[PDB]
Amino acid sequence: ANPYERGPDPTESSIEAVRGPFAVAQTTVSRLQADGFGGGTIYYPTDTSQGTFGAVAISPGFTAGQESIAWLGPRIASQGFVVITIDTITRLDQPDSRGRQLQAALDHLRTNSVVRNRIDPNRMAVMGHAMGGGGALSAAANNTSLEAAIPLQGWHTRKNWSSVRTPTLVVGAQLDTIAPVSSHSEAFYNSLPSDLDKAYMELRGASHLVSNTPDTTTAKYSIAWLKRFVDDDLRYEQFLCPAPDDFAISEYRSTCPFL
Ligand SMILES: [Mg+2]
Repeated sequence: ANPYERGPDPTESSIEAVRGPFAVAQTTVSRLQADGFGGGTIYYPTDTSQGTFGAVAISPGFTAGQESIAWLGPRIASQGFVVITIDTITRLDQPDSRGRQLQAALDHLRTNSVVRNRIDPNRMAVMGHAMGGGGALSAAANNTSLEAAIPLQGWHTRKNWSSVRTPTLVVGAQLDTIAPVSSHSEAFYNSLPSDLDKAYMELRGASHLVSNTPDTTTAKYSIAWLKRFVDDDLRYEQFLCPAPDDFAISEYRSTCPFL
């Protein structure tokens, strides 16, 4: 019996839902209260009766604020996660810095009075959009204990991610002209270790800014990935292996079976 399983058995509809089975509450971390990042919003399940939850930190991209990623916070948290959407120290911070700030945001959750008793501090993940996705890769590349990483239209000057030991879902936008997949997302997938649990999901017809408003394909497979690897929840492998056949996906490849 997997002690980290939360919520009822999933369906495609349940992972597409704008809100999952867990009611969510939120608390704000001010910039003055945030050591090593720019503040943020923490979304968490109020129901404690099934146990503690894994934690996820999400970074926006260059010049962007929390607003651009906020919709991910409650949508993911309501599936059974404590999720912090961050602001960065400055709007101009580059990817390695954003990765360090993602780690700082996770470290913050460990002692946050509102959520300390709701998180399993051993089970943590990182996500981000654009330079924030490069940040998520960098955070994993500097911390092999992270359980999942999800760069969304990630941008980074570093193309070699052989240091990453964290299961990673690389989400590309087919028509991205800012972080084009051929030189960013797909290059990242290809240099992640060949034996890592990993996947590349390309969003058909999508531009760079697909992640800045609700996108059901992004949410449903981000949720499945976090469930599968932050919770070791084998009930979600069905959505990842074999490749999704959604029309909204133009390309997909993975190191399935994860088991
Ligand atoms: Mg289908």
